[PDB]
Amino acid sequence: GMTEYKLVVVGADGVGKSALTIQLIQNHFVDEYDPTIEDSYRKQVVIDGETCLLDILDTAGQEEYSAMRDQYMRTGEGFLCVFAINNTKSFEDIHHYREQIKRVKDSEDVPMVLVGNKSDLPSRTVDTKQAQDLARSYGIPFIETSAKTRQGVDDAFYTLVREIRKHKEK
Ligand SMILES: C[C@H](Oc1ccnc(-c2noc([C@@]3(C)CCCc4sc(N)c(C#N)c43)n2)n1)[C@@H]1CCC[N@H+]1C
Ligand SMILES: Nc1nc2c(ncn2[C@@H]2O[C@H](COP(=O)(O)OP(=O)(O)O)[C@@H](O)[C@H]2O)c(=O)[nH]1
Ligand SMILES: [Mg+2]
Repeated sequence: GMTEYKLVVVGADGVGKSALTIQLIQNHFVDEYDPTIEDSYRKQVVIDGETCLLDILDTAGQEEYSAMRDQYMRTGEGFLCVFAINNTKSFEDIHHYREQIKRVKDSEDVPMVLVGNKSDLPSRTVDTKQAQDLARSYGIPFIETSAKTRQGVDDAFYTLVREIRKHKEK
């Protein structure tokens, strides 16, 4: 049967979670998508020759640590932790998102990719080296993306699928 991969996109308001998700789903840059909409979206894709079904949860809205929200996030098999390369605060938030993922998955080994979005913009404030080194501290991949130009979009989601596969095979 066709394997389905449940991917969750997390990170600060405004980093481009929805834009990245919609590039994957629609193959179009959407520069405006209601920042409060949290929803999931499926797409069939071929990854290393295997046709699979991606189910992407684009997170949004208020921070809340209820049993219900934990349960919803726990359905994710892998997580994209997204910051914007022109927003230092969004990068400094990453460790909090990673810590909450570890907690809800009750695992130190959750499939995860660090994503530096908005790579098309010249106003960089987070060095690539610092981001690469954070990914190295966590032992996870780092992908540079632009939802505007589609740079890195497949790389981010497909790498996360590969990380889920690796984890399932252990
Ligand atoms: C960086 C923070 O800000 C925000 C703002 C919005 N969201 C968060 C946030 N952290 O983790 C999560 C997710 C969605 C991630 C996946 C796993 C779980 S499990 C659960 N219950 C979740 C929730 N709500 C989450 N989201 N953090 C700073 C610093 C602390 C206070 N704050 C001002
Ligand atoms: N230049 C540029 N703008 C982006 C990119 N991704 C998102 N944006 C803009 O960043 C803002 C927030 O994007 P959005 O997808 O709503 O982020 P979310 O809150 O993380 O879902 C909007 O003004 C988008 O047009 C990108 O890669 N490049
Ligand atoms: Mg959004």
